[PDB]
Amino acid sequence: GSSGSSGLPLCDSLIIWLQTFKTASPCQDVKQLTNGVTMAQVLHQIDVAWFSESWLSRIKDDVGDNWRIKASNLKKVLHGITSYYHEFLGQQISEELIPDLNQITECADPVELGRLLQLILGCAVNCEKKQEHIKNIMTLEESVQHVVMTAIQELMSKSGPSSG
Repeated sequence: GSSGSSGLPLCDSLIIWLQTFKTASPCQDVKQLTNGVTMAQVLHQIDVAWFSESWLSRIKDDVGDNWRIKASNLKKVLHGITSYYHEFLGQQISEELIPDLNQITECADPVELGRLLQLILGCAVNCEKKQEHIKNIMTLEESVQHVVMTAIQELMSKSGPSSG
């Protein structure tokens, strides 16, 4: 491989964060994450309570030569987070954060792919072990820490109450 950036910041940075997870599937370019396995594997690391082997066991990697298998996964990955915002936290997710899987599996756009990563980073900053991750950010590159840190703030601003 080689060193170099590509795509918007929200994604050009989020990736550097997901890199900390050397899961069965690495995280280099957006075209490598589009699969969904990488992300899913990361979710299990954040909290097994909501992401246990039982769930991650539904994700496949064969996507390599299959594009249909990708979506199937990307779906679970997202659904696994969203619910974690309405169930665990209780809040919801704005269409602004809602990752367009269809646009990530068919188009694989960097602007969309970055969104999916945001959801994962947001849940990792609102949990018990969250701290264990927060440190992984301060270790990243200054410029990176910024974007990675911004996402969190955007996750609290976009969030919306239910009643009361």
